[PDB]
Amino acid sequence: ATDYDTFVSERFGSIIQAVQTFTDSTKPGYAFIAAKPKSGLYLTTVQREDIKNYLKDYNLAPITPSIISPNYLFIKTNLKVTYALNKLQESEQWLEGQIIDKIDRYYTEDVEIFNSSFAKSKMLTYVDDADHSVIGSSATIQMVREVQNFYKTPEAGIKYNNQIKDRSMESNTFSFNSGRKVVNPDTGLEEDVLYDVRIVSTDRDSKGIGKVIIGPFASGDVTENENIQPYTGNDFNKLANSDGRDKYYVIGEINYPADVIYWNIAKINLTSEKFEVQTIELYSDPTDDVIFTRDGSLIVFENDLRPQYLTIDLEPISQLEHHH
Amino acid sequence: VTATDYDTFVSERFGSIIQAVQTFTDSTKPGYAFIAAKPKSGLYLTTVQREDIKNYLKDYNLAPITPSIISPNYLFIKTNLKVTYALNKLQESEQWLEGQIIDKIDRYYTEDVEIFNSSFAKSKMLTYVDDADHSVIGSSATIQMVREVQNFYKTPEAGIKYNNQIKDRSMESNTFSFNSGRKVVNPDTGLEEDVLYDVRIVSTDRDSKGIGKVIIGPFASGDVTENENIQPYTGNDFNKLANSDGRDKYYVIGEINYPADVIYWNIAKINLTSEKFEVQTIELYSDPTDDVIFTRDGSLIVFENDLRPQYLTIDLEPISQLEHHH
Amino acid sequence: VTATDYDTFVSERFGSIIQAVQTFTDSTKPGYAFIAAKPKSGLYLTTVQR
Repeated sequence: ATDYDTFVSERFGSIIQAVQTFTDSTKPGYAFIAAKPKSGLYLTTVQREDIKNYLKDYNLAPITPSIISPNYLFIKTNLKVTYALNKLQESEQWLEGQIIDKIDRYYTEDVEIFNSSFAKSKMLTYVDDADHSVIGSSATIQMVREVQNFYKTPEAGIKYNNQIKDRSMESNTFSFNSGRKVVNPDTGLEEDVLYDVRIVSTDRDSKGIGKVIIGPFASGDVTENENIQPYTGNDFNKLANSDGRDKYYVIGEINYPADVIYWNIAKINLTSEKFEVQTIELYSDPTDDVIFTRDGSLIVFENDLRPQYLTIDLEPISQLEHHH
Repeated sequence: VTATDYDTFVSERFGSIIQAVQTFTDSTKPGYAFIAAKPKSGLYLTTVQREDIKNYLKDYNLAPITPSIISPNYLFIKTNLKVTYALNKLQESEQWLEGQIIDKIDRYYTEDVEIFNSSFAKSKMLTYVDDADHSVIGSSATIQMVREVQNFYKTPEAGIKYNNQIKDRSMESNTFSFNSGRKVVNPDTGLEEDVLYDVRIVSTDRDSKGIGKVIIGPFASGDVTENENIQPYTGNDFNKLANSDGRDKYYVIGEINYPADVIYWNIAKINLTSEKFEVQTIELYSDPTDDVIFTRDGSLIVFENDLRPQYLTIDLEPISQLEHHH
Repeated sequence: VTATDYDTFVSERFGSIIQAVQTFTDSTKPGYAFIAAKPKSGLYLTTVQR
């Protein structure tokens, strides 16, 4: 870690706020250094080529350390703060600002650091701490791993470094392109029907394993031969429809206890071409309210840039027959 | 007159073995001036029944209204704490550690919460819990409000309230034994008196006006006599308990007004005599919608772990160290 | 307020032809503050009625 990270952390301390090295058991030979810009999220490919070009500075001929951006774990927070009407001078809009700062001040200080961790109980005491009028808060978290490629998990897998619950793992939705014509003079003569779809996990087996299955289809546009046939279990979360779509299929699988997640859309004869996205986001409920980082993973609150991962509900109180 | 004037009156003539006073008057009970009194040490003033609450009676000035020196209507917090710490950061035992967090959970209560018209917040106390070591990483909790009920048979004339809002089905008591008149045998033993099963009081989802039933069960088909009035509660709509004895027929005996925050029941509404029940006092648990619990009139949120240990479970969890290498 | 405060009030502004004062309030007769007054000499204060 610090053996080489620190140096770098000297010649570049004006940008990078977090640097640590690690190996991949598997990508033998390769040493990577994750670095987080103090100034946001991803170092720029120019900022990256400069930093790599101090590798020559310190003479090493062997292929030498790949710099790269950190594997972020995000907390989708659903915050609720109840406050006293009397004791609150400015706008609700102000108050939010006042606390959404506190959250960040906790993250920067105690969390946004390698192998340091997020404790929901701590940041809530930060929230409480934001005004002299913030009587008490509560909070509900999710974990977000932002997936680089939707089509197949890495060679190795995707892991949260944390225990999730059953059926918990679920990506967002991405358009699948069937291939049929719609024949609609509204928008010409042909739209190419494309219905949303997601990738969810099902319940632990006898032995700790689930199945990573993929959202609703219309019989025809997925070819089934004995082997590859519709999944049947109802041990997962189906999604809102308006269409006659209820045929989910099975790729990869979740090892709940070892938290590893592998899937590969290929397991059903569907080329990347068929989906109009390239990136997705995987969510899942933690088991605990204390969540952890490990090799090159970093937990981070970047809220003016990932605002979708915080929501604040306030509850103004006076006196009082009622706060819900 | 004036409750405030009275509160003082006692924060003087007794201001010795008394910590706090709430002089409130109940709108259901005219001409009666009620005086809540915290013992400053324990829970009940003359649990010996007056020894004390009679001495204060013996303080008279003016008015046609009469004092009724009572002990405070206590709100309890059944906390299921789940603190987690770092194996290495810890030098003394889990045993010494518990005795360290509850030292804080107490510090919070007795400074901010254990007061009249004062309140409790889970988030705020879990800050105090977290603040007991160099680690101690974080903490979880799962709380319920508890109201201790003397005479399980029936609530007061005017119902019992929490001074807080609870959730649908949230309200449920601990279990108690109901002596069915009947008799059975096993294991070579004999009649074994009268068959007993564990029975209890639960609330149902609120109807379209904010109002569910307060029901009691299960039973046998059974040990309760059904009338035009007395009939098994009609439908699923709440929390049933383990029929390790197979039973299930519950009966309506009151209702919760969720908005008004009032709960009334009377076991006499079916026809069971208190004789058919082992108990006298029971516990009434509900879980709030409140991220803040409010005390109020004669109500008081207190934390007495020593004398009320049952209302706190701490499950610790040790954690492996991270990086020790550099 | 306070009957005691009132008793004085009169053991001053009148403390001349008055011997004693009892300011009590009757629980049957609200909003009325009653002032007993011994004439210090006879029986009735203004038996002449006021």
